[PDB]
Amino acid sequence: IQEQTMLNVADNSGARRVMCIKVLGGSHRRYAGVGDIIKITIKEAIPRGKVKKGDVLKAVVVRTKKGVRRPDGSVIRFDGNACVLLNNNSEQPIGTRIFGPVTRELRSEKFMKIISLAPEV
Amino acid sequence: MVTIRLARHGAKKRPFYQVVVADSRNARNGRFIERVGFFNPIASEKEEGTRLDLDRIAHWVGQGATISDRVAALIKEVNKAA
Amino acid sequence: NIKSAKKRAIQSEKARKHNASRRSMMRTFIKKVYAAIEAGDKAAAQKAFNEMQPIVDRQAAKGLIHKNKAARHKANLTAQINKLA
Amino acid sequence: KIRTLQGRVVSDKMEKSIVVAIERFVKHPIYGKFIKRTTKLHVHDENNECGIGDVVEIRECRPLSKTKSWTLVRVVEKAV
RNA sequence: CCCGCAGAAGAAGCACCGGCUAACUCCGUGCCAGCAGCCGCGGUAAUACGGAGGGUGCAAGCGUUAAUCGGAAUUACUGGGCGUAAAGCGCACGCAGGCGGUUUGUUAAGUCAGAUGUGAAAUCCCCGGGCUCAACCUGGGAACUGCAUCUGAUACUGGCAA
RNA sequence: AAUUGAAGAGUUUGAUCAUGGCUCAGAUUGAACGCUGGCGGCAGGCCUAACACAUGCAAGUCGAACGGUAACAGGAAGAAGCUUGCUUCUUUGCUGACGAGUGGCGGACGGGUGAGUAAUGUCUGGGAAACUGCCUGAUGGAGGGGGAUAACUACUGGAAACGGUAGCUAAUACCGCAUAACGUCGCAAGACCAAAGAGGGGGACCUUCGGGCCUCUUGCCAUCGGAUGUGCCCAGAUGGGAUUAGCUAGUAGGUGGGGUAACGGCUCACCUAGGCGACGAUCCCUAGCUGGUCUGAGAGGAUGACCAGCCACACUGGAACUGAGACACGGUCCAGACUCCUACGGGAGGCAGCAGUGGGGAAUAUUGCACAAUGGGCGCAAGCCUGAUGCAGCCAUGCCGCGUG
Repeated sequence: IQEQTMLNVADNSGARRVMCIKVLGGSHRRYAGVGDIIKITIKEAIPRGKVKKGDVLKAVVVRTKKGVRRPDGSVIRFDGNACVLLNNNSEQPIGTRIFGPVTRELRSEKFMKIISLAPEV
Repeated sequence: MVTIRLARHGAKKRPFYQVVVADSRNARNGRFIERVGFFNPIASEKEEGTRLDLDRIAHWVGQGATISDRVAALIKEVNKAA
Repeated sequence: NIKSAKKRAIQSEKARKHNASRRSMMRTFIKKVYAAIEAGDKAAAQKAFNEMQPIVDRQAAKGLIHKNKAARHKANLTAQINKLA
Repeated sequence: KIRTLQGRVVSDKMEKSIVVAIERFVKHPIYGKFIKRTTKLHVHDENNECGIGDVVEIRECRPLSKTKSWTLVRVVEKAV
């Protein structure tokens, strides 16, 4: 979300906690927490994951405690912030399976694979 | 059930069957309780083409052992009216 | 369907429902005898024992109690209703 | 009539039970020297009769506890 | 499996040759190329390298490698050593443990003898039988050197007593 | 008849004799590689990745339990070529048989693998506290009712395992009543617990005209036996490391209560503070174990390929259900560290079965035929199934025989 935000990971290849190092898109863009792309580092990883500690790559925010507002005024709030890990250059998901609920605003461009692998949309 | 049956123990194309008492669940050449006798299908001049311990077959039949079709045929061949 | 493993799954489910019903009823009657023992009065304990005993014998006959459980339940609760005095 | 093992008692600190060491004189399989070996058995005691250092005769029975399978000394009714 | 047909007709390689280890000369190379399990060979007459000829083993296989055992008595129970080759604690007192002078009685735990149960079958060994033979299959025995139980002996050991 | 059995040599040194290591000559293999290669017989053939698996098969059976007819056959009131069966109806279960269904038995055997497991395991020897389908012996019962459901019918859930909603029906499905003992509980008196039919043929009688009736076969139930399989206990044996010395509170016993088919800390409450260990407890590494196999003159050393017994596992970690037997290879329910699959919402799968594919490797085979035999499952039987098994294919992989005169 913001810079210096600890985030959980939905995908299996992404391993445990990640922390946002830069909020991509825009000059002084402060808060981007719905389907935006954020640069992360890996602050703690399990050895089963392909990525390791201290690796910088991109992500997309999938679940947020702030919550997205629907057009009718509905607010869908998830407990705990989550992201899905992406490559720096290709911006495609490293993780083979997506865990947890996803929101229907993650439908544009490369995130159809995320919502297809995800259980609940 | 306890069965008195044949167990193939010979070489290739020359079988030698051991007439044996065993549990029905066990393998053909596997665990057995006692060995009654034998039967070689390959014909020869000897009178030991088939040998059976008819006392043991009678003891196990009284105990409840069932007799296979080949063993009943060999018992019909090895009797008083041979 | 034609495979016997599927028909065994159907039969195992139906038999589990039936056996759970009967096992529940006999454990209700046995816990009635134990509750009357904990109350400390002998007449309702003997009436509960006389009501439990044909049920536990019958289900030993049908084949889920295997008759030594019935013997142990009767023996233990006969000892307890006699020690109530 | 019954298999009996005879040995001295090591502890009576157990309640209604004792531990008995049976000493067996076995040949070594390779070196041939008759070496003495000890088997320690937990033995059930009735009325805590066996006190430490006493040679008692023990008899195999049903499992009375975990690690306990042996029983009392001798014939009952105090034969003299 | 038997009979018939044609034609020697369709059917021989691998390793080694200095010693251990059966089998040796010549040509080329000249501490080079290279061999080697060990000793070791090669620096211009190489039975040791590489070819040929000859010979020796084994043969539908032969060498090389890996692994085990033997030789290795080179872990020694059978069956080794410790002055100097490896090895006597620097020395002593000592618990556990190991081992104990002599006589008699008793027990039979070790020991011995006999018997019984078991130690599956197969394998291994012996006497036979069947595949034309062998491999292979198979009858019976022997063995399974073991354990338990019963009876008997009391010389040695152990227990008890004197 | 059945231990008829033991070889050394090269190398330290100028040379010797010792000591001592190294090396060789022998046999062996689940062997590989190089060179070469004719046949047959018998045996053997993933030793690594218990890595991942495309595809086909490896577990079905009984119409002699039952309702029934989805197919295949035999019977036709209806009129026909104006030929009378050379073909057909609202048709029917009426019969043989039989898709699907209920039910029974088997799916716990057989086949695979050696991951775990250094001792809930194996081998040897003893014991009591137990169960045991199918097979067998003895004795006695087998009387009479009820309610439901699948299949089916109609509706219907985006087309998940495919489920729901009403109504109808049968049984050897299910549940009561009687019966009640050589069974269970109890010191006794006493109390209590069982079931089910089907098939084949028939003098007389009565009758739906199917039967009552008489046999025969099989099936049911109870109890006590046998046999077999299994559960449990004890003793001994069962790698290495003491550069692993102290481990253990359900731990050690007792008494009560529960639990199991059964003894038991198996489990709980309370009491006692015990228990194991220098004859190696505990910890770490490694490993299935045996009969056996290789070597050896033996004693030993090594090893557990094939074959046979026992154990353990079935993508990983749990768990129970059914059942005589499982905590279940080709059964269920969860979590996933994996692949396929939308109606993207809604799920399927598990070759360490037989072939075979990828990978790993120095290396290890056919996506073959047959149930003819021997075994197993079901059935009364015919028979059906059987990647057990019998065979064949490939490979000089081993042993053996013959040939190339």
